[PDB]
Amino acid sequence: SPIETVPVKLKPGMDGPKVKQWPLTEEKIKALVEICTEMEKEGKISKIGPENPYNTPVFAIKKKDSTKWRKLVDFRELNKRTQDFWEVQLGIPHPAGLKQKKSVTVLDVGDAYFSVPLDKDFRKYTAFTIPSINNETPGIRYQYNVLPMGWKGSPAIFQSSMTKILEPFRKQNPDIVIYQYMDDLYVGSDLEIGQHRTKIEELRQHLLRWGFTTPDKKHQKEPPFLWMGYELHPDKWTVQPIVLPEKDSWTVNDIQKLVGKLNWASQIYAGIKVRQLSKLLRGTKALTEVVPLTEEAELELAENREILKEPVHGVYYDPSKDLIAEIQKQGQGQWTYQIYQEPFKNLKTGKYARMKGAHTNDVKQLTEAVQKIATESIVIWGKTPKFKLPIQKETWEAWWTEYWQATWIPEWEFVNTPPLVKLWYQLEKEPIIGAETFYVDGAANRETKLGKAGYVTDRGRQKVVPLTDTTNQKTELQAIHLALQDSGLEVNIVTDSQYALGIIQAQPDKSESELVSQIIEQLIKKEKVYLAWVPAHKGIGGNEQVDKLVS
Amino acid sequence: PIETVPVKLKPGMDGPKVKQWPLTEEKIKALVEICTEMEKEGKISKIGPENPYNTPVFAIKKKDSTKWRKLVDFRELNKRTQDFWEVQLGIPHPAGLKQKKSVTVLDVGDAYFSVPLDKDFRKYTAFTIPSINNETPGIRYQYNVLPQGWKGSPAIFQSSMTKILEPFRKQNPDIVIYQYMDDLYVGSDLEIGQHRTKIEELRQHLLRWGGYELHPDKWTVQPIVLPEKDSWTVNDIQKLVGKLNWASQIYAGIKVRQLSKLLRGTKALTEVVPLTEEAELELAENREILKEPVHGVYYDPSKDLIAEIQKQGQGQWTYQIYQEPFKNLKTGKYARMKGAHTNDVKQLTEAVQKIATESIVIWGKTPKFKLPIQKETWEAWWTEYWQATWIPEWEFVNTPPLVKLWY
Ligand SMILES: Nc1nc2c(ncn2[C@H]2C[C@H](O)[C@@H](COP(=O)(O)OP(=O)(O)OP(=O)(O)O)O2)c(=O)[nH]1
Ligand SMILES: OC[C@H]1O[C@@](CO)(O[C@H]2O[C@H](CO)[C@@H](O)[C@H](O)[C@H]2O)[C@@H](O)[C@@H]1O
Ligand SMILES: [Mg+2]
Repeated sequence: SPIETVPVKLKPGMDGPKVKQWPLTEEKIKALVEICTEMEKEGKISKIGPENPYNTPVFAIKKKDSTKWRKLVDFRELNKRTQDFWEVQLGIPHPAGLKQKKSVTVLDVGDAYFSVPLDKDFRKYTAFTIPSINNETPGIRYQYNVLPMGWKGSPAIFQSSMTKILEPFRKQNPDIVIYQYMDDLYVGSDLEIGQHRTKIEELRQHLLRWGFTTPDKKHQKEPPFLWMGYELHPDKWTVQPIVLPEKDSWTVNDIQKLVGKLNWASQIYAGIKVRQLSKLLRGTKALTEVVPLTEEAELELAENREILKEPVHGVYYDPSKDLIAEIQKQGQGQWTYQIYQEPFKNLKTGKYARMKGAHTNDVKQLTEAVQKIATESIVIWGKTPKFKLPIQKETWEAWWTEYWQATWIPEWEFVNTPPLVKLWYQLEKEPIIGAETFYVDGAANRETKLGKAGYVTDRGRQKVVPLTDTTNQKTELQAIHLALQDSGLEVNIVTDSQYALGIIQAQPDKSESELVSQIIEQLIKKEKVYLAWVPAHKGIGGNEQVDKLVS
Repeated sequence: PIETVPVKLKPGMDGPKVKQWPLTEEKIKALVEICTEMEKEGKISKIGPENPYNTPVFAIKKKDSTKWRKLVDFRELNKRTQDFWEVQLGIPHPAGLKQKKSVTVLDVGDAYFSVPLDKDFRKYTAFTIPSINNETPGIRYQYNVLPQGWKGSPAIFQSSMTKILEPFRKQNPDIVIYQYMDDLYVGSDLEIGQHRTKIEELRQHLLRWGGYELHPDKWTVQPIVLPEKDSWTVNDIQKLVGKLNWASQIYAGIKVRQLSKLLRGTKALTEVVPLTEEAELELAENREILKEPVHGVYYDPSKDLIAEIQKQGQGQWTYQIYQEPFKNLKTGKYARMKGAHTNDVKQLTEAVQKIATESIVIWGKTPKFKLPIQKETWEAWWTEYWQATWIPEWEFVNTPPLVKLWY
């Protein structure tokens, strides 16, 4: 290609790589004098000599052609010594973001990286040695004149070059959509097939002038088109077949593979869950460690298989219609969603199941799912959808009025798909008449690891419980636990733990802490609870009595 | 055709490397047309990936000006850029701005587009326009000119700006002009109509060489208030004692011993307690101490400003601006008037813009905000409501209300 090279440098103070080749067989090094001779004839590489002090090992894998080989160079050292780049690939195109087109073509560039020249001054650093005769002779060595596969600068420089080469055609044909992912070009248009093929031929000639071939073997003309791991039909798109592993004995690595495949499937298969399977990965120590599936993990896997054996498809985007995102709750902090425009015709699906923070509730997690969907929708379609959420307007209103942090959800309507999202309790804003008043306190000794938790009440009741292997905050939470345990359906509670008040006042319904979980249980079972704070060690009311009692 | 000023980063610091966040269709289209026109006019140049730096870019739309305005978030670059109080190119802030009856803000960033930028610094100004559904890789540009939002632009353009404002400030000695980043804050004491008229004349002068209305007189301070009742419960006195106990960290000579003495014994929260003569004495005294401003708190221009905000509900937001803890330079209460009353994130964003604006008028710089919001909630929506050409520093906090001090 006559494209102008891109100047690249090594990091300051750094020099080139000086490593050695592997394994030196006459089959291997005769294959290495076999592969390169054609690249040298075409000008991709050039022979070099001992006055070049650098070296890097080379190898090759098999392409998905399964007959052609792919030449790779282990440039990890050179990459470590090469300047940083700003990557221009910001994300991955999705078929749900495509619009229906009358005529579609998919093209691939042949030997893409090898068609882009490398900066002259940099070429000396790409030197690779092939032993002449198993180290019995100086040795044959080459250097790259084009972008190597394995150098960290090659993909960005190729992408930039391809963008510059495509820009004229894009500006001249605004009514032709060209999705450009590496050397893979999707080309859609609303032209009749004849003039469409005319414009395709023009595009291929433009690419060829700049040295980018488009072999017919990788030129798709009729549906279904194979594109980015999907199959594109005129009216719908499908994922390419997903094959789940089937094992009698499962290792950590097998489960990791399975969860990954299920996540990939969740983009179009509705209702996928991976919580129980992922829990098996926790606490493990080796990738080859055998992990027996729990009962819950077996059930979750079976449900996923049932989902996956049913055929599904997504549809394409209609910009003259609204985007709609509907969310359902699945339990244990798992959420699934569908994005569509016409009912029962999903553009795509997805799921949200991250645990953010030690203590949270379903309203916060629903807000998080809404935010994930909003970001994804802006990426794919450039706008935010309208939401259908299983939460009452009264519940949301109560939450965002009582909660102290600013929060919001865009335009949404209530959809009655149980289980609904709800607040599981609400602390009273005023003290409760006729309810017992508990002054609670807990304290721990940091060097000793011993503590105590207790309460004093206005009705004359008092209690102190010893605690071992605890902390300060844990003793405070423990005092609240005692008060909730020994009180009736309605209770007033007074603590000096800004920490515990902080956790409980956020109305969490789940927690990574067993103690906080127990407190949540007790709060859900209560009828009315007023919780108040006072400063400690100021000799206040019953707080001084309980603080004296614990000590 | 002017010689550039050599500028460098602070020692041991590298350029910004901040990722571009997703943008809606309208913002992307606006940025594409704006950057295309700027590219034809030579203000920016297309660059490749061998430039390893990046700064996020987006666009805003003022309500009174339906044209899109490009906004590059150069906060990181500004933090890494050399200071200009060593090159003596700093801007002094006039103390008379906050006394004026009306202050209009004007966007004068376009002036910066007439002065070239140091050839060896331009690489630090790179930014990337994204693509809907990642149809294409991002499109990268860098500045050849003093960029909008870069802290070095007002410093380098200072001499020019003074030369352009000299006749207007000569014909109007009692109007105050203060330049902050890309903005001119223009204060006067005269009536509304003639104020807007003189603003028009100022505009035509600037336009010839190359309307947001504030009222600082209406900015009041909201102090710590104590409730006033006739009968008091145990709970009322517990909350009062806790509130005053916190307030003893800010004010001087605040007592609690008698009001606290009322609570002796393990008493029911709802039980009514009569106020001792001595306790009423204590409440009146403490109530008076909170009435007058705290003595001994002065602005220090060598230290940064910090702003805390608390949501109070029903569209009310309290805030405090300080430099050292508990030594508040200002306490206030923001309230929206849009009528809709149903968006916390919008109200908080507007509150940040108003507080930072007051900090610019009063002290000449914005404070670092401690925002009572989750990071991801703020980042999901805040650009939809931003209207300023500057962006303040902020961080995210989650502190529930122990006592409700400021309400
Ligand atoms: N270092 C490295 N680069 C890859 C790999 N797979 C693809 N690429 C890069 C280099 C390729 O030139 C470019 C386009 O991928 P292709 O599958 O089309 O390979 P290529 O165009 O070189 O040969 P082709 O004529 O299409 O069979 O993307 C890989 O596994 N390792
Ligand atoms: O909202 C914070 C978020 O913004 C980023 C860039 O998007 O950093 C910007 O905001 C920070 C907070 O003031 C600044 O410190 C920084 O200089 C500015 O670029 C992210 O770093 C951060 O997650
Ligand atoms: Mg190819």
